[PDB]
Amino acid sequence: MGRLQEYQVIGRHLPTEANPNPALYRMRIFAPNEVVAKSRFWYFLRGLKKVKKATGEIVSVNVISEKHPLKVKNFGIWLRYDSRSGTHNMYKEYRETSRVAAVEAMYADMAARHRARFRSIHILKVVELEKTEDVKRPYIKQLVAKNLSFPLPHRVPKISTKKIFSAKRPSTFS
Amino acid sequence: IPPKPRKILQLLRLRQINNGVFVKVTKATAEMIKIVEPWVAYGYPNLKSVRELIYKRGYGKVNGQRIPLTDNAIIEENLGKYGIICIEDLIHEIFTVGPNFKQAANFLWPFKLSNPNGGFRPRKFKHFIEGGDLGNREEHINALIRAMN
Amino acid sequence: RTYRVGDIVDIKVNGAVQKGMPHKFYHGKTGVVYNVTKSAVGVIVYKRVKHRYIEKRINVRIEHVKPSRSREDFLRRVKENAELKKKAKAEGVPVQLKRQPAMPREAHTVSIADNKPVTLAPVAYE
Amino acid sequence: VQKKNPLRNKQIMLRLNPYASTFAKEKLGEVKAEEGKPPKVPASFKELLHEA
RNA sequence: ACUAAUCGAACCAUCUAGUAGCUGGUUACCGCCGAAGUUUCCCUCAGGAUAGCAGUGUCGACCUUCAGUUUUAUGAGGUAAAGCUUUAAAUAUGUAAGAAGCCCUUGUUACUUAACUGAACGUGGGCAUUCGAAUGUAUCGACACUAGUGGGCCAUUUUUGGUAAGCAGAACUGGCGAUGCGGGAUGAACCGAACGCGGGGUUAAGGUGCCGGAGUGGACGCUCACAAAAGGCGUUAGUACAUCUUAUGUACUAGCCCUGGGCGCUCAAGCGU
Repeated sequence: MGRLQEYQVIGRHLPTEANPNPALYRMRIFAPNEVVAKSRFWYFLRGLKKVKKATGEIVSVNVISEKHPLKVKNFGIWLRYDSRSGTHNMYKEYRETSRVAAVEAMYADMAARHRARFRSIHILKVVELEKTEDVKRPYIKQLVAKNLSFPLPHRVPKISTKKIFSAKRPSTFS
Repeated sequence: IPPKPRKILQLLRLRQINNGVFVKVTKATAEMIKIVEPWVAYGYPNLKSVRELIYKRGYGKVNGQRIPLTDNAIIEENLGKYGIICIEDLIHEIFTVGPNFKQAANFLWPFKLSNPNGGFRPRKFKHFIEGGDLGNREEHINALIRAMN
Repeated sequence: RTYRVGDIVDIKVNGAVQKGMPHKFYHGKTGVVYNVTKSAVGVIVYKRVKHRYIEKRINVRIEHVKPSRSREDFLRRVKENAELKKKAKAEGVPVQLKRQPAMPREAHTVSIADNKPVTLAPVAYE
Repeated sequence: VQKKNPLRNKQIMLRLNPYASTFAKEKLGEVKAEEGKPPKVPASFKELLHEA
């Protein structure tokens, strides 16, 4: 959903006399902005435990940037979505230079092949595939294969849309 | 519009589309806004948003009349009894919420804002966390005011 | 239980007694007293129609009317607003007497030590 | 007869806010931050950022 | 329609512009304010009165007060969790939030009680420059005459009874009967927005291939056109089991398709983000 960023959101129960210094739960949340990152954080936390936004506070929101966004790597995303039938789990593989780019890849991919929106989709675990042969996926496998070199046939050239008429029939060999 | 959110918008002086008002964050007020969330957008304004609103669209309620804040004299006649003597005081009292926020904010007529330059989001009638333009949005009200004001 | 003429009583309408039962529009509503009889108690209660209020007069027996605790917070407040004002004028110091609506929280610092923040995640369907 | 915007019209701003002449003169919209060597990020903050 | 057969029997002027119901009609302009089907009480059917909502005037205090709102305190309801009905809560919903107020002291009474035990009428105090929450302020209160509806319709929500399924009835809210504008290729639905006459700027709902103002715009995938654990040797996406120097092959899950406005479109001008 948009240019998402990663957010580290830490929060805990509002302290009472009975429980000073509460437990300080932390979650990693992909969101377009901070007010969505905090909303997803309370949505999950009320799902697992009894804490709510009204009785809870947020102690930090921090952006987790990519360590090496100029390196290309393979990502494994564990996933959970609610359909009309029910909830199912699957695992996709993506090839991007960053984790937020792979989550961007997932959200468009999941909405296309399965018609799942942001509310139904739950991130389980996104982890960099450190070593080859941990790639369990065919279309990534041909890409990680040795000495990849493919042609680009039938590339339609960029003709400007405001040049309605052309004098020469275009060539598709570039 | 049901009559219960209708009464609140009258009490918050939001009687028209594209109408602005400063309110205090308070458990009395915060529960009042949450009911009329299907009708409003709200957030936290910065110093600049407070400054440009008072300077460009700042109007005063002088004997029930909407008088534009043109000279410093017209603040002395109305709010000199609370120590506010100039425009920079009225900005200071609102931004840094002082002991006389209530008399300062009621002095100002509600801000008749224009439509935003650049438009709203495609479906502005959803919450901001679901891609719309409604409800709380915190520091992003500064971008909304900049397009509007 | 005993009841005056003019105090505040609240109706509960239990299912034990069925004699002269008020409607479901009259269960659980608070009102004032204008008549006290051997069993029935005359109750004045407002009614909400359209934009206004109309007053209705009824009779409810003693089996479901209880003394109202509505103005209990008042008699506590005026008594306490009195004795703090005596302590204020004796000591010559000002005291905030009204109620504040619980202003939003100020800023503070939370230390990491002894509390390593645990990393959570959603769970699968199994 | 005619409300003039002090943000556009510099004369109305000076009538309303006489400090506005010396704000731009001494350039307090461009106040440089206080000098001094900034400390490194603590190592414990880096692990909590890049945690699993 | 015609013929045969069937039933009946006047006219004139006046009373008389008879009366009853029920139709049709009812004559310049502009400005301001603007509704209703609803509460209580009677009695012939043939329906009355009243309350409301409204218009003109008129009179008394001064936004003190008030309020389809929140908050604080306290009732009332069901549904999970939960304990051995109490527990904590959703959701709407009563009451109170000072000087028109409090507490206790002391007398009386026609009332009540063992008794100021209470109730009523009289004594005492204190805060009038935080008078004891927030927000609002175009504050009200009270008279007359004079209307029009007083018996409806639609939608939501709740609730009740019931059918083979239907359906039926209330109450609440919004609306209609009394509404123009942009959209919905069209609309009595719905979405936006409610209205003096003009100029400029920005938008909403909806759109940007042509008709039509606006993108043949950008990223990534899929497709070639009733109904069931249904048939697919069509394609893609995911899961679970088995072989392997001793790449596979079986069954499912999800897409979506074959069977079950015009022009035109197919690396869309379709679908999802």
